[PDB]
Amino acid sequence: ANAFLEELRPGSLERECKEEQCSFEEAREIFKDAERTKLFWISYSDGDQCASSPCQNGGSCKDQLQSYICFCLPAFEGRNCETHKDDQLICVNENGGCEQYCSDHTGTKRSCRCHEGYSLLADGVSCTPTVEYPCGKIPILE
Amino acid sequence: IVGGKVCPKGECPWQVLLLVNGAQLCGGTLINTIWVVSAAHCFDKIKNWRNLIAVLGEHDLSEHDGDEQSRRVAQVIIPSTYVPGTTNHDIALLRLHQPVVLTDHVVPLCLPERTFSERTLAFVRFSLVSGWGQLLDRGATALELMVLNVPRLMTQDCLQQSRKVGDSPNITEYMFCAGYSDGSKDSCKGDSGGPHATHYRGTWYLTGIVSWGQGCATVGHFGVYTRVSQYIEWLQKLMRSEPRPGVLLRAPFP
Amino acid sequence: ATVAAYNLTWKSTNFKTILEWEPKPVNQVYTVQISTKSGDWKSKCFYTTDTECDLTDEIVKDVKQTYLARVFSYPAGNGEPLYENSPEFTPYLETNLGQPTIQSFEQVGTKVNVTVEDERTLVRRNNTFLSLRDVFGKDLIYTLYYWKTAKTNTNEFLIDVDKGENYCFSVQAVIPSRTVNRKSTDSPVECM
Ligand SMILES: [Ca+2]
Ligand SMILES: [Ca+2]
Ligand SMILES: [Ca+2]
Ligand SMILES: [Ca+2]
Ligand SMILES: [Ca+2]
Ligand SMILES: [Ca+2]
Ligand SMILES: [Cl-]
Ligand SMILES: [Cl-]
Ligand SMILES: [Cl-]
Ligand SMILES: [Mg+2]
Ligand SMILES: [Mg+2]
Ligand SMILES: [Mg+2]
Ligand code: NA
Ligand SMILES: [Zn+2]
Ligand SMILES: [Zn+2]
Repeated sequence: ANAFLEELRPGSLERECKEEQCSFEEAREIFKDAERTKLFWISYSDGDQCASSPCQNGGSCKDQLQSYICFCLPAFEGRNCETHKDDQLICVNENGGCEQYCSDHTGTKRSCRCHEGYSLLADGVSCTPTVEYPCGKIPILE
Repeated sequence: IVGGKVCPKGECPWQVLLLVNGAQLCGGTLINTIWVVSAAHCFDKIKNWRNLIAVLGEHDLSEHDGDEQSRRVAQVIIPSTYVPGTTNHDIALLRLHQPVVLTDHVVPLCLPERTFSERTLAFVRFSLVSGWGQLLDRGATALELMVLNVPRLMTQDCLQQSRKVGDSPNITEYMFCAGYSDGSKDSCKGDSGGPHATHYRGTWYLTGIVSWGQGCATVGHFGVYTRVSQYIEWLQKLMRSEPRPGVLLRAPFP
Repeated sequence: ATVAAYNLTWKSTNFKTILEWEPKPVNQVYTVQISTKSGDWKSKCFYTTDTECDLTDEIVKDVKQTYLARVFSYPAGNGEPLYENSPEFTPYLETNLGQPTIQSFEQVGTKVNVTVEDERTLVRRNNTFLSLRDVFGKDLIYTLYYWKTAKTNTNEFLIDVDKGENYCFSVQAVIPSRTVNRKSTDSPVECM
């Protein structure tokens, strides 16, 4: 920015570029060498991609060049932390957490079931043998 | 089984040995006390249908012990869609004349539900294949039960990774590949009908049946297995059926 | 119709890893699977209309493993589906090192100590996020450009400066053992 009586003051990175917004040439005049200037300008001109607060659900944005990275709270994932892990309890997601059978019920919670010779536990997901020799178990190893 | 290990006695309790006229025919898998799942091609050359025996609790073919139980095979049910001499619909459901007795050495493998098998078991990487088949392609068969761990492949990958062979069979939706293409490990001819068992959250399930392959452990090729998930309803309905007079029954599929 | 996904690309910085692909869906949805060479396939981004999938939580379990992903195409309603495999991806070797930040510069005499802010990554531990040094250790060095060059095995530089003169600085994260993607972008320039 330029406003006559302020321009009498000698060049300063802090005043012209940090405290105010500067142009490539103003910066070039401060740094003098082109490579020192471009090194400055790449990050300075890049902009804060985090300014719009892209990280949802209490996430944290860390700016990068022309991008950002979101750090999510444990219950969320996604580029913008938009994915709620609590809303993923469906049968295609690691069998809905069921030990044996999983059944999707839209509009409500998924349920777990067991193969013949087993019955569902109190936890609603585990299965326990109801017979002496249930299928799929190796007796000499347990 | 090529490149496998001996299954310690009692550790493959669902494995069945099928005999015809007293001779080794094929492998099988016990799914309850009365029913065995095997491969349809195992029955292509059968003349003496009343001479089929299923042996449970077998381990070493050269020695008999008190864990072995033999039962007469009363019925052999095969999809009417199956064509002898070919590969598709390679499954057979056998009814035992009398039930075996469940012991520490004879336990049935769980036949799973179709959806669970398609969306969960299908994505478990490794499963076990077993039998008393050839130890080498065109080699001698095994005296002690052999077992092998094999990784499953989706068909597209199987096709893309397999060396092209003319006139080879199509890998249909009723099949799946598992194994290695480096020539080290694979099931083989005498292992036919045996289980491809999948371990999931502390229980073993039936996912495949030893069916076919280009030789055994051939470079550029995998073992091909019958996709049991396609047959859950077919198998369940037929297990609820009443016995018939003749042994062989060609039942409609689906 | 059901067309297979293409141009599967891994976008990863400080272990935040997103798989991206083509094309935008028309009457089809996607689901992504991820695995290690001998592990089971894990599903993610179930029936999504997105053409991206955050796979961060799966890869940070073991950053030194090599992962392979695949994108399934399903027809709009809910044999084996049409799919495409992604290229392999080993996080520790391929993730971009993030843009560093100079935390401070202190003149302790005729010398200046320049401190680099710990760069946090997506790998977590005690309910905390690990820094790049926590993950990389001796594999990570920081480089300083001042006005010439200095390098450190920690996050601090102790450079000799000429009496009374104002100096400017800029740092870079570097994993010297890499041949490709060995450096991060330059940090913002900070001056005395
Ligand atoms: Ca100005
Ligand atoms: Ca001013
Ligand atoms: Ca100027
Ligand atoms: Ca100017
Ligand atoms: Ca930026
Ligand atoms: Ca014996
Ligand atoms: Cl009998
Ligand atoms: Cl063969
Ligand atoms: Cl760091
Ligand atoms: Mg100022
Ligand atoms: Mg100016
Ligand atoms: Mg000028
Ligand atoms: Na092979
Ligand atoms: Zn035995
Ligand atoms: Zn006997």
